[PDB]
Amino acid sequence: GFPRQCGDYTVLGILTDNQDNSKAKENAETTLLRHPNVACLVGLWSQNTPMILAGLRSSDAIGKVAVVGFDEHPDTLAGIRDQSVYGTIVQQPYAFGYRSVQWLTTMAKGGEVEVPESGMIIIPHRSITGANVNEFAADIDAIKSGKGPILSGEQQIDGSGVRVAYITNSLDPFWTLADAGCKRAAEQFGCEVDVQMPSSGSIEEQKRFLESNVAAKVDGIAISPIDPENQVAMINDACKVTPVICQDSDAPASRRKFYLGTSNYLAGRAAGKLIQEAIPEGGEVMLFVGKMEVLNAQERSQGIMDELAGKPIPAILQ
Ligand SMILES: [Ca+2]
Repeated sequence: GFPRQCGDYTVLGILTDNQDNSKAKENAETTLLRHPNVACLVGLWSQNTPMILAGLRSSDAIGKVAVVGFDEHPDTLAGIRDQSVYGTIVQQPYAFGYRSVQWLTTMAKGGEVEVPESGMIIIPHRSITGANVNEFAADIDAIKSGKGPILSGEQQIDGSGVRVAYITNSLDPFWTLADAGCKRAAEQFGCEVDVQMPSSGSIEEQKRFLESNVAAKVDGIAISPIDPENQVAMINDACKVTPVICQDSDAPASRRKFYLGTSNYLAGRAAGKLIQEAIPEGGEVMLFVGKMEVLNAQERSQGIMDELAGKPIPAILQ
């Protein structure tokens, strides 16, 4: 129940808008009006921070309340640059593609990939603030012009003769950065990567990619399954002949070797840290999201509150 005391912070509630932009803006406006002491507004989904800023502008309150968000909507980055948004937490699709190619090429060459018993490798979020937002935009520019960073540093891997496949779940812009990551790793390691995108986002399209990769005898496959419960068989058939890993979305019931993805819970803890840096003295916090029935909204808000409360992480590391 709300309000909830989290250390020196009071989470007043989680306001839902069902992705209606004008309702998201209204929620921000009524929050400012009914809670004159509110200190930070937090947008849990990509659109919420732009509508928080819209509500602050209508209330003449830009800069009077701190703002923290998720993702890199252009209005969110503009707000970071003009200091009305303290920072935002973004995913790293480029590292999804790059590391998938890196780890599949390493296994194809006999090397080992350290994977925990959970079978999950967490690709780190990125925290963007006013202090590093120009470094972020420069990184994105470099990536788009085909000169993205070599995440593997000095580590040499001879991937010539290795052929791997990288299967997305759609033609979303998220996959354009991952595609650049695949091609940068392939150039770095000398391997060949087939980036395969299901144009209409159906499992039947992914099934034909999987069967083509088996017929081509690829050395490894990374896939973001569209409907994991109903793709266990087709993934297992590929696993019989070649290593399959999951990326971005997981099929934990299948024979896939491991999963790499984002931890929305740890992304929430990172946003909790941005809140703490935006208002070190504490105060009232309001969260905003489309709906709370979605898993990533539950994980992001729970991570925020656990971080503000200083909740100790029951963790395994070895
Ligand atoms: Ca600036």
